Amino acid sequence: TSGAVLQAATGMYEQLKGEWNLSKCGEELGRLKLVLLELNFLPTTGTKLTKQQLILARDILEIGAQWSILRKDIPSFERYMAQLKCYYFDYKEQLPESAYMHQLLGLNLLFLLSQNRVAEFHTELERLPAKDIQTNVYIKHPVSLEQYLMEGSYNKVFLAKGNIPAESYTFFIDILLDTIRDEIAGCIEKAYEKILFTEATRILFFNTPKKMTDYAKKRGWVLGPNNYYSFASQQTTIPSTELAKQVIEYARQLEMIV
Amino acid sequence: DDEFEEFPAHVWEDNWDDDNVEDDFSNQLRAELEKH
Amino acid sequence: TAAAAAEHSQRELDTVTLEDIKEHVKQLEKAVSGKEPRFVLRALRMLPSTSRRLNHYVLYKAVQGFFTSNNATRDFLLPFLELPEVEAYLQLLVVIFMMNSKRYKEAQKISDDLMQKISTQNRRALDLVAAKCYYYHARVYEFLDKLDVVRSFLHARLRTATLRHDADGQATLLNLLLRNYLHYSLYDQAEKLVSKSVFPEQANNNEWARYLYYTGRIKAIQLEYSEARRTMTNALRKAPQHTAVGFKQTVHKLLIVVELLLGEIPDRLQFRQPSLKRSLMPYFLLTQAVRTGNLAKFNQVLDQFGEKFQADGTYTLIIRLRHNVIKTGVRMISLSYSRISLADIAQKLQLDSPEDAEFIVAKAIRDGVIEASINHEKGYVQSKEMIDIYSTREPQLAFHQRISFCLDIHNMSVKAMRFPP
Amino acid sequence: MITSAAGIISLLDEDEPQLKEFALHKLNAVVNDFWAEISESVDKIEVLYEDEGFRSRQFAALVASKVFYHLGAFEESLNYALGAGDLFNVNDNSEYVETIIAKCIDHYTKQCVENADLPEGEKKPIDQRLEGIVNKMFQRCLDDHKYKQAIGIALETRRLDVFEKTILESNDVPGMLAYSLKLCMSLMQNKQFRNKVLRVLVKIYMNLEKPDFINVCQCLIFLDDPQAVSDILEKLVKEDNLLMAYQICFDLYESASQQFLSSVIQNLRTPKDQTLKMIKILSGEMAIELHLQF
Amino acid sequence: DLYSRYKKLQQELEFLEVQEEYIKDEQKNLKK
Amino acid sequence: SGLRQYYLSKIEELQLIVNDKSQNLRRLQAQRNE
Amino acid sequence: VRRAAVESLGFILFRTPEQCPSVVSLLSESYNPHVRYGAAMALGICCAGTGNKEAINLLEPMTNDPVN
Amino acid sequence: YLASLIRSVVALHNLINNKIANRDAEKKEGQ
Repeated sequence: TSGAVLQAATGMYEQLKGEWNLSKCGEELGRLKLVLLELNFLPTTGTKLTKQQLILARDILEIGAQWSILRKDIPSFERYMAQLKCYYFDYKEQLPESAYMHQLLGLNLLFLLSQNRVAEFHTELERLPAKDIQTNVYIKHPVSLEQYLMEGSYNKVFLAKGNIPAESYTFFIDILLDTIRDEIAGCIEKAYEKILFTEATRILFFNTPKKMTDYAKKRGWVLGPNNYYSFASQQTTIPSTELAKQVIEYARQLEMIV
Repeated sequence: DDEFEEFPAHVWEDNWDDDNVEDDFSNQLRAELEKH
Repeated sequence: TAAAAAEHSQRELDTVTLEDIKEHVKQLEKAVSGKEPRFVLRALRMLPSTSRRLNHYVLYKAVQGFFTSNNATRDFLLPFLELPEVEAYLQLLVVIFMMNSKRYKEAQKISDDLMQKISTQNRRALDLVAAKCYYYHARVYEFLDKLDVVRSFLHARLRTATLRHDADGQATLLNLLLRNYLHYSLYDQAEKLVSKSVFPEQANNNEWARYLYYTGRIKAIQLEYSEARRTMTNALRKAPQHTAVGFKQTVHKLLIVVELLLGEIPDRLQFRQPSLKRSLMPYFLLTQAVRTGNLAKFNQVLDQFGEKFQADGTYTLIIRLRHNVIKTGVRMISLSYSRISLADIAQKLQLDSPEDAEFIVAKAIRDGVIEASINHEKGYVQSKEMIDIYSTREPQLAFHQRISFCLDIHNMSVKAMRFPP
Repeated sequence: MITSAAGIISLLDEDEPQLKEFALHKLNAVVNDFWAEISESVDKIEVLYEDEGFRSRQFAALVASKVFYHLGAFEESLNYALGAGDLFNVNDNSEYVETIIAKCIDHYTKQCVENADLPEGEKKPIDQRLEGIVNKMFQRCLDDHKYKQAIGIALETRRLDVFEKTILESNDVPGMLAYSLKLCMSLMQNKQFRNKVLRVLVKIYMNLEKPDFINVCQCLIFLDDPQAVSDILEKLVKEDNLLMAYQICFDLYESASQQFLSSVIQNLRTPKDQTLKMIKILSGEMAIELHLQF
Repeated sequence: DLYSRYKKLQQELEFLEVQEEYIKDEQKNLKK
Repeated sequence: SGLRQYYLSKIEELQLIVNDKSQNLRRLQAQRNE
Repeated sequence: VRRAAVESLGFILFRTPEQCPSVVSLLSESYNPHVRYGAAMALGICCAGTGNKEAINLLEPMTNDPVN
Repeated sequence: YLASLIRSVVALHNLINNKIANRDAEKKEGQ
C-alpha cells in the first residue's frame, strides 16, 4: 500500500513537472496536497519514515510557493513558505541538502522586509547559519537591502532594484518600494517643518509628476496651507485629577495596616 | 549563593580620550598660529 | 606514609562534611517534619561548595551508612559509585558526583529516576529540590549535547509547576526552557513563551538574573533595544557579587553590544575591572572603532575576532552595529550642537551629500535617538530648545516611581517579620 | 523534531475540509509541547468550532480546550472542553484531563450551591454535558471501591440521590452511615441542606434489616419531627422491643427539648402499662430520680 | 478522611480571615 | 483510585493559604502587642 | 457591651474548643479590663468541662492582673 | 520621597533585627 501510494504521488509530481517543472498547476497542486495528507505532511518524529520525504515535501511545497509568487497571492506564499521552512530547518539529519532552497529562503526574507516585519526578519536571519549571510548571493541580497533600509541609504535601496540574483525576487521588490514610500512618509510627518511641492517630489520618489499628488490623496497630512504642499506640520494645564489620584495612593499605602 | 556554572568563564581611573591626535596641544596650536 | 597522613586529614575533613550533610538533613526535617514552609533553602544554600568538596570514597560510605529505610534502590547508586525530601537531596548529590566525574550515561539514567520520583510525589516542600534537580538534569543533557528531549520534558514539568501554584520550580523551569530555546536559536518560540508566561514577582535573585539575561537577549535580537538595555542592566545589578564570573561576562558583553546599537558608548570601568578585561577586550576594540566611526578599524576587528563573536553569539548584532555606528555619529553630533547645518553634518558624520544627510538624520529622529526638528527651506537641523524641567511634571513622575518603590519595600519588609510561636 | 508549529497552523487557513482535519490532528499531537505558538491562532479554531466543518465540532474544540488550558484562561477553557464531546476521554492519566475534571467539579459545585437557594422554577440550568462528566466521575468513584469521598463530593454538589446510592451500594453500611452522620452534624452549616441530608439518612436507617433506632431518634431530634418519633415508639411497642424503646426514650429525654418531648408524649397518648412507663421516662421522673440517687 | 481534612482546612481559613480583620480593627482603634 | 488527586489538590492549596495566613496573623499579633 | 461581646464569642465557639484560645489570646492582652474579663469568661464557657491546657495557660498569667 | 526612603531603611533594619533574633532563638533551641 505504501509503495503504491508513493508511486501515485510520484506520478502526480511527474505530471506537474511535465506541465511546467498556471491553473493546471493549480488543480495539480491541490490534488498533490491531498495526497500528501494521505502520506506524511510533517513526519513529526516518532514515525521516522526516513523515506527521504524531503524529496516530495520540497517538490510539492516549493512548486506551490513558486506558483504562488507567479500568481501574486501573499497568503498562499505565507502558507507554502511556512511549510517549507519547517521542512528545511527541522528534519536536518534525515533530509539531504537541497541546493534549491536558499532561493525560497531569501525570497521569504524579502517578503518580510516587504511587509515591514523587521522583528521576524532578524529572527529568521538568526535562525539561518552564520556563513550563509556573507557567502550566498540569494540571501546576501535581502540582507543587503535590509541593512541599507535600516541605515537610511534609501538611494542604495532603490539602486539595488536592478541587482537581483533571480527573477523570482519579484512583486516583493514592488511591495518593498511601497513600504519604503510609507517609511519615508513616517519620517516626513514625524520630524520636518514643511516641504514644498517640488521638494516633496524630489524626496519622495513618487510616480509621474501628475500622480505625484499620490500619498497626499492617500495619507493627507492635512496638506493645503499656502502652497498645497505646505505639509501642515504635524508637530500647560495642571493634571489635578491624576496628581490627586497619585497622592491619595501614597496616603492609602501609608495608612493601610500591613 | 550559587555560582552559575552553566555559563563558562594601570591604576588610573581612565575615561576614554585615548584618541589619535596630532599631539594633544602643541602642533595643533603651532599650525593655528601659523594660519592666524 | 605521607599519602596515608594526607588521606587521614582529608577523611577527618570528610567526617566534618558528613556532619554538614547531616545538619542540612536536620534542617530539611525542621521544614517538612516540622511541616513549616521554606528552610529547604536554608538546607540547600550550601549546595555549590558541598558539591565542590564531594568525594568518591566519602559517598561510597554514605550510600551504605545512610538511607535508614533501605528501600533497595540504593543499588542503583552503589554499583556505579563502586524520607520524602532527603532522598531527593541525596540523589541530587549523587548526580552531582557523576557530573563532576564525567560519567554522563548513568548520570542521565539516575537523573531520570530522580525525576520520576519527584514527579510522582506531589509534595509542596519538595518543589525546591525539584527545581535543583531540573537544573542539574538539564546540565547533564547539556554536557551530552542533546538539549532536545529536555525541551518537551522540562516543558511538561513547567506545566505541572504552574498548575501547582509554585514559584521556585516555575521560575527555574521557565529559565532552563528559555536556555534550550536560545541554544537552538529559536528566537520566535522563545519570544512567544516569554510573552505568554508571567515570571514570579517573588522569585530568587539568581533566577531573576538569568531570566533578565535571556529576556534582554530576546528583545535585543527582536529589535527592542531600549527595553533590551534596561533588562540587561537590571540583570547585571541583580547578579551575584563575589561569583558567577562567566555570567557577568556574558551579560556585560551583550550589554556593550546593545548599548552600541542604541547609539551610546559604554562605561570604561567595565573594561577596567580585572575579572573581565581579557573577556571583553574584543569589545574594547569594537567600541573604539564605533566611537571613532572608523569603518576600516571596525572591519579589522571583525576579521580579527569574529570567531569569538560567533561563539558568544553576537554576530548579527555586530552588523546591526554598522547601522547604529552611523547612528552613533549622528547622536554625538546632535548631542553637542543646536542648529548644525546639513552641509556641515555631511562631514562630521562622514556622508556624501546634504540629501543623504536629510535622509539619515530624518531616520535618526524617527528612531528617536537625537530628538530634534529639521528645516530644509534653508537647510538646518535645529534641535529642541531645552525647557527647564522643574516647572514640569517630570520631577513629579520620577519621584512618583521612586516613592512607589520605597513604599513597596517598606510593605515587603514589615511583611516577612515572621515570629516563631 | 518540529522546531515550529506555524507550518501546521498554516493549514487551517486552507479552504480544504480534507486538509483541515490533518492539521488539527497534528496540532493536538503537539499542543503539549508548542502551546504558546498556537495561542494567537486560537481565534481561528474558535470560529472553526462554531461552524459545522465536518469534525470541526468536536476535535477542534478539544484542541481549543488544550490551548486555553496551557495559557491559563480556565473559565473559557471549560466552555470548550465540555463541547469537546466524547473525545474528552474522561479515563486517562493526562494532566490536562485531571485538571479540566477538577475545574468541572468546581464549576458544577458552584452552580449547584448558587441555584439551590433559588426557587424551584427560576434556577440557572446546568450544562447537561458537564453533568454527564461529573456523573461519570462519580460512577468511577464507586467503581474504584473508593466509596468514601463520593459522600463528600456529593454533599458538596448538593445532589442527594447519589448520596443515597453511594452509601447504600458499599461495604460497611453502618460505618458509612456513622461517617456521614458525623459530617452532617459537625461540618455542614446550611440548615436546610442538613435537614435534607438527615432525612435521607433516616430513610436509609429505616430501610435496614436490623434497624438502628438510636441514631434514628437522634436524627429526628435534629429534624424537629416529634410525630415520626411517636409513631416509631408505638411501632416498637406493638412489635415488642421494650429495651430498645426504653433506650430511645432515655436518649430522647437527655437530648430533645421540652416542646419536642411534650409533642412526643401528646402524640403517644392520642399493654398500656408500657405506654405509661415510656411517658414517665420521657416526662423525666425516672431520669431525675436516678440522677438524684446517684 | 480526605473530605474531613478538606473541610477542616476550609473552616480554618475563614476563621483566620476573621482574626485578621479583627486585629486590623483593634490596631486602628489602638492608634487612636 | 477515586478523586484522591482532586481532594489533594484542593487540600494542598488550602494548606498553603492557612500556613502563610498563620505567619501573617502572628506578625499582626506582635505589632498589636507593642 | 464590649465585655458582653467577648462573652457571646465564647458562647459561639464551644463545639470547637481548640479554637477559642486562638480568638481569646489576642483579646486577653488588651488594655481594657472589661475586655480582659470578657476574654476570661469566654474561655470559661468555651472550654467548660474540657480542661484545655491552652486555655489554662492563657488564664494563669491573668490571675496576677492589677484589676480585681 | 526622602521620608519614604528613610522609612524603607528603618523597616529593613527592623526586619534584619527580627531575623537575627529568630535565628538566635532557633540556634539556641537546637543546642
